[PDB]
Amino acid sequence: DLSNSVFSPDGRNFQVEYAVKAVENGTTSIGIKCNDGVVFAVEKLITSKLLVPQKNVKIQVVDRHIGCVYSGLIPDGRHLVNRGREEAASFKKLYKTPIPIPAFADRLGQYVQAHTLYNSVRPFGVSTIFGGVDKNGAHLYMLEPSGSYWGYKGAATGKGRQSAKAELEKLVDHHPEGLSAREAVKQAAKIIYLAHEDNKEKDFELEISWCSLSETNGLHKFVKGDLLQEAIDFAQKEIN
Amino acid sequence: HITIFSPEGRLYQVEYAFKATNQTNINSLAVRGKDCTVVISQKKVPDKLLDPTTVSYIFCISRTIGMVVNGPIPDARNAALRAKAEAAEFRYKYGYDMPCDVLAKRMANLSQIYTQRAYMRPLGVILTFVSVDEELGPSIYKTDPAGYYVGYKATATGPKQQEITTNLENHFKKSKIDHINEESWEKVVEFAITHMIDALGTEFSKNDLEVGVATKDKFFTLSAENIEERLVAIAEQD
Amino acid sequence: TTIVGVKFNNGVVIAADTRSTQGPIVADKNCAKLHRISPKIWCAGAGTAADTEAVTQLIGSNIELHSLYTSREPRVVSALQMLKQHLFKYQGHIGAYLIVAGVDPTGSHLFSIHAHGSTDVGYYLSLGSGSLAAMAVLESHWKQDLTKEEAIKLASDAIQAGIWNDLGSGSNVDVCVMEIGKDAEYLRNYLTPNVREEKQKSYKFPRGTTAVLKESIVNICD
Amino acid sequence: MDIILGIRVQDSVILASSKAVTRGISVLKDSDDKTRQLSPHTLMSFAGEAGDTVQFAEYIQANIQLYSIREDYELSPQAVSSFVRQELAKSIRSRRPYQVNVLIGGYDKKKNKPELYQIDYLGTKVELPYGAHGYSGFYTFSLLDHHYRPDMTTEEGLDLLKLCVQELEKRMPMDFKGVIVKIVDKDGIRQVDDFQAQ
Amino acid sequence: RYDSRTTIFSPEGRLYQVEYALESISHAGTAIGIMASDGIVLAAERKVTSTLLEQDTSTEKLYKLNDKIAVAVAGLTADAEILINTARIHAQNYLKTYNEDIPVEILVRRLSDIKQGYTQHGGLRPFGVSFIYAGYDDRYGYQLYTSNPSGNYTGWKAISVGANTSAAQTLLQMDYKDDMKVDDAIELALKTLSKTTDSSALTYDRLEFATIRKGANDGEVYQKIFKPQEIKDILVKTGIT
Amino acid sequence: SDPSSINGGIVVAMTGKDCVAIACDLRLGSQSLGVSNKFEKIFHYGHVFLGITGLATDVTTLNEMFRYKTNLYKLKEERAIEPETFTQLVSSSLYERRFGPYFVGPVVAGINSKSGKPFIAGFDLIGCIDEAKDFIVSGTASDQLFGMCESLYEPNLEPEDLFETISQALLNAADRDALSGWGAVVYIIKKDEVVKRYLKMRQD
Amino acid sequence: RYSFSLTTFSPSGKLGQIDYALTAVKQGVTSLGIKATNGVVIATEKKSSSPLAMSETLSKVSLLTPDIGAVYSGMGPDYRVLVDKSRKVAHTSYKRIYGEYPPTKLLVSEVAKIMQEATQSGGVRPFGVSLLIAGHDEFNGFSLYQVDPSGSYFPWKATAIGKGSVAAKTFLEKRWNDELELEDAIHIALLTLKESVEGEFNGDTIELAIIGDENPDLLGYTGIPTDKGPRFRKLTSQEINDRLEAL
Amino acid sequence: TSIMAVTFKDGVILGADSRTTTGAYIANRVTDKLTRVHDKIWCCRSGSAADTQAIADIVQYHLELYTSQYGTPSTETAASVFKELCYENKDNLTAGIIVAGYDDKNKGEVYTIPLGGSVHKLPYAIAGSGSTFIYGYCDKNFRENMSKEETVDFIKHSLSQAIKWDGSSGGVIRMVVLTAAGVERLIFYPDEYEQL
Ligand SMILES: [Mg+2]
Ligand SMILES: [Mg+2]
Ligand SMILES: [Mg+2]
Ligand SMILES: [Mg+2]
Repeated sequence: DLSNSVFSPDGRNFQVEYAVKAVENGTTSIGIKCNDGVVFAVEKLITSKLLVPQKNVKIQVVDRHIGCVYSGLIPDGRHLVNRGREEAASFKKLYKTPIPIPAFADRLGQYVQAHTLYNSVRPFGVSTIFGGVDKNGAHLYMLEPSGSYWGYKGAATGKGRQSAKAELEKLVDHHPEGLSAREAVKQAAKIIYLAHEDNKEKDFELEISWCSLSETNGLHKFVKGDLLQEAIDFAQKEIN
Repeated sequence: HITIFSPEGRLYQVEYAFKATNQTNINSLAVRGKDCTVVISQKKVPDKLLDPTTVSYIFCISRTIGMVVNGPIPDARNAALRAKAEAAEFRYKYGYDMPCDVLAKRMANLSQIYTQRAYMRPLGVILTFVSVDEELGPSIYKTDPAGYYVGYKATATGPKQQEITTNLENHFKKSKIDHINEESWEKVVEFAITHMIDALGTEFSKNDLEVGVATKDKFFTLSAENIEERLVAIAEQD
Repeated sequence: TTIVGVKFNNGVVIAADTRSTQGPIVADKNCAKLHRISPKIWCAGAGTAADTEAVTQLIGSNIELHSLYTSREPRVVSALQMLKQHLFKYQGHIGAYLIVAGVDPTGSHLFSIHAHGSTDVGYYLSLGSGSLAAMAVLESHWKQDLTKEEAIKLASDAIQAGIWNDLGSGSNVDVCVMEIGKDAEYLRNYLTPNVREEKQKSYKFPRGTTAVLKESIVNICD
Repeated sequence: MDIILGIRVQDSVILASSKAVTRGISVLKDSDDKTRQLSPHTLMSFAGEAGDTVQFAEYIQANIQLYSIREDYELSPQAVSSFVRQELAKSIRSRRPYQVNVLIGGYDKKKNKPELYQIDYLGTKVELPYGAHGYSGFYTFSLLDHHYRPDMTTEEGLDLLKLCVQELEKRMPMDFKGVIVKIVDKDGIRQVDDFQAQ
Repeated sequence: RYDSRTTIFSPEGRLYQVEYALESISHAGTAIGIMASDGIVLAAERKVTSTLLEQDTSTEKLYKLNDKIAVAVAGLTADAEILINTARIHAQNYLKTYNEDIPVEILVRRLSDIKQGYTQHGGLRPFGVSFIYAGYDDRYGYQLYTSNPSGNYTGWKAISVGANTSAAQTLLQMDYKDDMKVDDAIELALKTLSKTTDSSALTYDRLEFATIRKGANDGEVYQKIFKPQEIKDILVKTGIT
Repeated sequence: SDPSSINGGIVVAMTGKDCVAIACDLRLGSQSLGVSNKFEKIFHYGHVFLGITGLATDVTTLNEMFRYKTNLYKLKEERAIEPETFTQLVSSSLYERRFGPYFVGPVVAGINSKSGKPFIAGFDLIGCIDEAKDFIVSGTASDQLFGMCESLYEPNLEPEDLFETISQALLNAADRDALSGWGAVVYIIKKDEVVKRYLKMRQD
Repeated sequence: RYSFSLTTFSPSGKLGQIDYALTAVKQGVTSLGIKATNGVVIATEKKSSSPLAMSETLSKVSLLTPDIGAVYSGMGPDYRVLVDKSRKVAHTSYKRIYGEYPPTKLLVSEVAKIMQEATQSGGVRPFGVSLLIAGHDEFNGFSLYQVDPSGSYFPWKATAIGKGSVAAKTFLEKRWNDELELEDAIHIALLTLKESVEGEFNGDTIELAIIGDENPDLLGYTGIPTDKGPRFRKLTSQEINDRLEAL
Repeated sequence: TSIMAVTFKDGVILGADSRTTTGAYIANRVTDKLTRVHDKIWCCRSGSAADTQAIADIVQYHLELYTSQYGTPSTETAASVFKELCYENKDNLTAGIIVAGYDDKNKGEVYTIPLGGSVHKLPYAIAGSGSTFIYGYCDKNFRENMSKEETVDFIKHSLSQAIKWDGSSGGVIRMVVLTAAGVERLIFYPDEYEQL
């Protein structure tokens, strides 16, 4: 059970489970596919008053149209992003047309894939949420340590995933036609707050980004500024 | 433990590998038409937060070759890719499109090589390739992780193998031929779903399943809607 | 160097002379410009001799290994693609032009590859120095759908064209035939127009004309 | 080119080799030995490209001496020359060939007879009764074809050679500044140093 | 520090790894080589027996290495063939370079040096073979050499290796006059060989032979790997049914 | 600027009823200056024969290279290399160095110890095979040789006569070629026995 | 447990893994071959996983060259790929150097050379298969050969490997003489193969081929004297069961 | 050499001759200069024979491989693929190559990858040995998009005059119709265009 390559008496790779186990342990991240485009949010945890606010960004863009976030082992996340960054930019130089989200995941999945094959390497310790647009709409997926990922209507990992899960459950049925681009944000703003109630004694800072042909204009922009505030307050009222 | 002979020459990592293929939990069956071929696989979507489009265990390798795999999605997408490119490289290097039976060879070959040289852990998936080539027509060959392939007149992969099997076997001792007598695919499709429902003591809606069809050089995945209409077809006629 | 190929209603035929030059000199009065790639796929090649041979040898060699492994059968374009991929990988440095032709489990086939990587197709192709005479012959006597007899008759009469009006080619005719269902027959020297006439005098010398200084009986094995 | 001669006789071999060294116009040293004893009974004279020459010789030498103490047994003239030819053979198709010609004189102790091998930079060897690389042959070869006898004493040889020299002087454009002569025999090597006063 | 790995050194400067292999020899067919002031003899007893095995259009004990040198194997069949091959090559490079026949001493040495090579590096195990080298070169005449997997070679007057070569060994020490012409040796060979056998008796089929000889009438050296017949016969000459 | 033409030399072979013959000159020299008259272009590997013309070192290097390989063949196969077989080999060998070609003109000939069939071949510096049933010529005076052979070859001569013919063919073509001569030698290959002969010629 | 597992010398001299490889051999399917004065025969049982697999697409006796075929007993997969490389080496290291195809002995040795590599080297487990290669060549005549994962090989008159070897090797031992013609052998093969079965005994469930004589038909071409045809003959499902008559 | 491709209302169609010359001689007066890379993506080769031929083969490969994972590719997505090949090797390549393809969405696009590697989306492009005399006609007699049959004439007459003054280019004409409908294989025998 101790090496990364090996199988258990009935076909099982434990190192990957623990990988998963550490992904849960970290902060919580989410994302939501709406009308056109997507919306992401993470949980920066202010451990002291000596942390400059609006600073240590956990969310990252890829190319100029792909939002991206995760949770678990922070350096592992960052690393994985770089690879995704090359692959993107190389493809782009080659086919000219900005990279289709559908395949992108694979390029990554295939890379996360490898780190489950050899013993000399360590399994990727992060679950990753992301999405963006293109011609045939916006998409959103979520990659785990096993390398297996899929497309979701909205995703979640890190500490309290259920909170946001059952929370994402509702939205589905009342808005079975995709939630409004705008409301998507402010709604995400809330879904986070609700899921934070574990690190409750410890304050925090919420970060949000999104994509949309109407709002962002095909791009991925950081939800910061005015819309950012009201989206909080919006959460602050329902926070009772 | 590790990849080098047991005392009875049976290096288990290869054996262990198998359970995991199975472990996924889905049933895959396949049968030949007369001018087409078909495979059945279940499409169990638990999490109400996913998207059924993104789900599948069958992919379009080539213009005419499709593939189904009873096994863990990460390892599958891999096999999918390599294979998908071996054929891509072939047509180029040789002038004619690569047939079923062959891909399954370099494929088994590949998994053998790994296994013997130790350059990685075997993927825990069984690949079931389908198509129809104008040299042997309706073709069906399967491959396992212990690097090995062979032929089937109709096969199955799953937690419940022999059940799906025995039925077909009995249906074959009678039909006596080594395939399915019938002209239309719609009709064959109907037939398999039939032989599976009966084989599970279970019923499927129009999304609970997953099926593919290999034609006269134009392989296509069966989609959500068309899929249902076959249940319409095979309801009264039963 | 003078060759051609013409496919008929049920196959294809390639023919080539038997003379190999060397500047103004005749090196081989009987050479076979017709080589076997595989039972049903054969080649005729002009230009640089050692190049044309070794290359088919190579390809024939691999195509065999392929068919075996694939358990199927040699496709013609398989051979073509193999040739021109390697052939051009060496940007021209391997002078060998040739008429590749055979039959696969899908039809009769005929192509022509240049030394650089160029490949063409038609119903009849001619490569070599006397490529012009044998071309002109085929460009007046050709009609779609010819038979084992019509086509043959023609191919050999085109080669004959070069043999006479072009210097770089001569002696006998070599022919090979592939039929869409039947085998392949190698007819080394289907013709023999050029034959030396009986000499005038007998030049055999009377034993002991050559002066010898020494002699012995050299060794061989252990 | 320079002057390199050699002649096999009775129970010995003799090597002549001019002494001058030239750099385009002026003549630097003029008392330069173009020789290099490979082993107690083997010897090699040489002429060739300025740098190529002296490097190669020593390099060959190295290998031999190496072989000779390793084995403790000495190597035969025949085999030696075989090796030298080997090296040059490769040298010629190397990214850069050592342009050098040579004469190899030795006394094969097993046969108790003297052997002489001429070898050009292309890797062309031949056992000969006598030879000379470059233009050197033209002027002399005749006189040798003429007076040479296999039975000649060591002295007989010198006289002959001496005459070949007098000629090379008389009809050669270049001033080779004389010659250094040397003898290989059952006793080993010694230098006819006397060829200045002689 | 015990058994495993060749790169290991036991507290007393022993290389077990080797000492096992160097001993593994005691499992192979009894091969013998003897020197005479006129010829060298290589005698060997076959192994792997049954009744359905040819051996005529082949061998696996006596291999001709050079027109002037021969060797008697006694180890791993798989191993031997590899060395035998590169031993042949190198011998030819010597010829191609010096244009002369390669001296036995030299050849034995280089081989012993490869066997030794595998005796000191990680990632490889030593060869488990032993060789009786027999040959001639005009440098030191006739020569009988031997080498184990430890990479050590040796000059012998007459030696044996493989099975019972302690028993077989001593029998030799008795009868051996330094000059002892060849036939007395070829004879002695069997005498020594018979005495050390688990077969009910010595049968030609299960046996391999060869000799080396040179002279004034040959002017050069001639060696013969004996064919099935000659043997079935000379056996009778030494008084065997 | 031709290499082949630097050293000189020629070689010719013919097939008789149940036997063969092959001869060559003896001269070796850098262009004008004649150097040796004991340089032989014909050797063998057991019962197989090879004549090589062209560039001197390359000749020597080849002999060595072939002696080497035939020894290694005969060893693992417990049988000497066969003619037809050798041909196919020396052929491939020449080619392996097709971009740094050996400047030579080989010619093989012998008697197959199974069929008993006489054999002759010729090649260009890269290994192109010229199978012939009468004669083979290579070297400086290639053209002069074809002039002789064409007149003198007579299908199936008696060994004693074939000698006389080939001898005269070689011998005479050699005098109209300025770069070949200084003696010659001819071998006569019978099923068993073989006879080597040196002949007398102009030494200019 | 022991000093087994790994590529290194056991105290006596016994090389570890190797023997366990020769275990996947003994456990494997039963197979035989007989050299017989004017032909040679090789055969093996075709024990089908299930009747749903059209076993008709998996050779056990495979063609190495138009004069040599071989067979196995042990790890199916090892034999499949081992073959293809084996075929290439018979080309790259022989036919492309000589113009023709290699004699039995050498091709075997060449296969053995590869069987070797897998051993002398940590990081690679040897092959779990022993091969029976039968062939012929103009100078050595008919040949029979066995090849173990230990690289080594031997020249046989006839033999078997696999489950039913102890037994078969005894039955064959009885029934052998040096004058038997091929059909004698072919016949004799079946009768040995007879016992060694647990399943059926019809056509499609027995894999056998043999090296016999030139098949001027099979070529596809005609016009070249010396090029006459392969000797390797894989008997098909039909030709077989008919010979079941004379038992 | 004489090729081109023109866009219109139903998409785009590309046509070229058949004549290929080695020196002043006709190697194969019946060349299929129009080449297929994908179902709705083709191209017409200009300049070097051996080179153009091989480029295609490679591209055909990339695309036929693209699809198997990234769905069906654009017409721009294809041009860029030639851009790379053409550019990187500008030193050992001679290629005039014109690319054309259609997609229901963006209609049919025309891109020309002339020698050097410079790429261009134009209304229509024209390259090949004899393009030199139709700079007069083409440009002048060009209405913005036409009809299936209406367009077939630009092609017909542009191609006709090019034979009339440029020997290195001739033979028969061949067109390839790329539309919503599908591919249609045209061919206009001699005695026709000459008459015009
Ligand atoms: Mg590993
Ligand atoms: Mg010549
Ligand atoms: Mg002369
Ligand atoms: Mg024109």
